[PDB]
Amino acid sequence: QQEYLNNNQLDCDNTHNSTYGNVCNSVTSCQSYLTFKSSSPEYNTPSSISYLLNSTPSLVAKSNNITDVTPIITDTMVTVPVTCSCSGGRYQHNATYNLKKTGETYFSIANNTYQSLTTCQALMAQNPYDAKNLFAGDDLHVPLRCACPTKKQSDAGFKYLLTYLVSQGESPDSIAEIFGVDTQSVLDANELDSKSVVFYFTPLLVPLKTEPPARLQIA
Ligand SMILES: CC(=O)N[C@@H]1[C@@H](O)[C@H](O[C@@H]2O[C@H](CO)[C@@H](O[C@@H]3O[C@H](CO)[C@@H](O[C@@H]4O[C@H](CO)[C@@H](O[C@@H]5O[C@H](CO)[C@@H](O[C@@H]6O[C@H](CO)[C@@H](O[C@@H]7O[C@H](CO)[C@@H](O[C@@H]8O[C@H](CO)[C@@H](O)[C@H](O)[C@H]8NC(C)=O)[C@H](O)[C@H]7NC(C)=O)[C@H](O)[C@H]6NC(C)=O)[C@H](O)[C@H]5NC(C)=O)[C@H](O)[C@H]4NC(C)=O)[C@H](O)[C@H]3NC(C)=O)[C@H](O)[C@H]2NC(C)=O)[C@@H](CO)O[C@H]1O
Ligand SMILES: *[C@@H]1O[C@H](CO)[C@@H](O[C@@H]2O[C@H](CO)[C@@H](O[C@@H]3O[C@H](CO)[C@@H](O)[C@H](O)[C@@H]3O)[C@H](O)[C@H]2NC(C)=O)[C@H](O)[C@H]1NC(C)=O
Ligand SMILES: *[C@@H]1O[C@H](CO[C@@H]2O[C@@H](C)[C@@H](O)[C@@H](O)[C@@H]2O)[C@@H](O[C@@H]2O[C@H](CO)[C@@H](O)[C@H](O)[C@H]2NC(C)=O)[C@H](O)[C@H]1NC(C)=O
Ligand SMILES: *[C@@H]1O[C@H](CO)[C@@H](O[C@@H]2O[C@H](CO)[C@@H](O)[C@H](O)[C@H]2NC(C)=O)[C@H](O)[C@H]1NC(C)=O
Ligand SMILES: *[C@@H]1O[C@H](CO)[C@@H](O[C@@H]2O[C@H](CO)[C@@H](O)[C@H](O)[C@H]2NC(C)=O)[C@H](O)[C@H]1NC(C)=O
Repeated sequence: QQEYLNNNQLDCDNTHNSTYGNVCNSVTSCQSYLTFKSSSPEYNTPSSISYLLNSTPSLVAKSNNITDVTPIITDTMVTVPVTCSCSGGRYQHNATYNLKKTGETYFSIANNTYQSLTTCQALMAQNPYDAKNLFAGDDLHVPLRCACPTKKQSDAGFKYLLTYLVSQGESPDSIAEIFGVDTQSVLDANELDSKSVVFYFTPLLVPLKTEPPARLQIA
């Protein structure tokens, strides 16, 4: 189980424990998965998606049953296999990002470009620049949110945890349907309960008993 972000990442003055990333409460490394909505014209191929998220064009390719140069239709959610490793007491997958234009912010990079796969808190915590002091050409360490299954999750038969990008209209029940798991199991992984509220544009952990489906459909 990991703590749920609970929209604490939309206010870059918030300092909650969860905004700095998932907590290293299990094995030191593991295979994990991210999700990412294809965006044209900059991030709609395996090369550019894996360049942004620091994966590999063929892992993206095999994970979605496409070729490593297949253009992905805009707004399609694709799975991105990434190595998750403990770092300073946090689970993360290290990636790098050059600011393309002066005017981008830690929040715009976190919520817009990376689609809430990281937080401005984690970006600020792991980069030297002050928030109001960013210029085109600055090179940022990007800690992407991932986690490794706990011994309790591994005992229940979960091999991977997946970071899911929640869209408007979904529920822990409809998301768990995509991956064929108990709606409960999704609530455990994010330390939620039956009455808990799940916001869109906020990443959610999904425990997987097998590899994710090649094509995620209705979200
Ligand atoms: C039948 C049934 O029951 N079904 C169930 C379903 O209903 C259920 O589905 C759920 O239903 C829920 C109920 O409807 C629903 O909940 C709602 O969810 C909404 C979406 O999350 C949510 O709306 C939220 O609300 C929040 C809270 O208020 C809002 O948050 C605010 O957002 C603002 C922007 O939008 C934020 O602001 C920005 O802040 C950042 C950082 O602080 C700031 O960035 C800085 O900017 C400055 C200025 O520019 C930068 O400075 C510049 O820097 C550059 C670069 O160097 C310099 O060059 C430059 O000079 C310099 N300028 C200057 C002047 O100096 C600086 O760098 C930046 N800093 C950094 C670090 O980057 C921005 O500027 C700010 N922007 C602005 C415009 O001000 C603000 O912080 C933030 N507030 C807080 C407190 O966080 C959200 O916006 C809002 N979002 C939207 C989209 O509306 C609702 O509130 C929820 N409602 C309720 C009731 O809870 C669920 O979503 C829904 N889920 C789903 C999946 O649908 C399901 C699930 O349970 O279950 C079914 O069963
Ligand atoms: C978090 O990032 C999301 C996107 O990842 C931001 O949501 C996007 O917000 C804009 C406007 O705020 C939405 O529309 C845009 O503006 C106009 C009006 O619709 C339109 O002409 C443009 O094409 C553009 O889409 C946009 O649809 C919306 N994206 C999604 C997926 O809903 C969001 O503002 C960011 N911030 C927060 C605090 O959530
Ligand atoms: C941030 O949280 C971690 C662990 O996450 C939480 O831990 C529990 C307190 C509970 O809220 C769980 O649901 C969360 O997952 C904190 O580390 C733990 O600290 C406690 C208390 O000292 C200790 O018993 C645990 O063994 C620690 N676990 C781990 C994995 O380190 C951590 O201290 C918090 N950090 C900050 C800065 O708030
Ligand atoms: C992607 O999707 C499925 C496996 O998930 C494969 O579907 C086959 O598609 C070919 C045409 O490309 C058909 O001739 C086969 O009959 C299909 N088989 C089934 C069982 O549906 C497909 O091969 C995969 N890979 C691609 C398109 O490269
Ligand atoms: C992932 O990146 C972080 C930084 O974003 C690395 O953490 C640094 O680790 C070195 C030694 O390994 C320390 O001297 C630095 O102070 C650390 N910085 C921060 C901000 O934590 C981490 O090592 C990287 N992990 C991997 C696996 O590459």
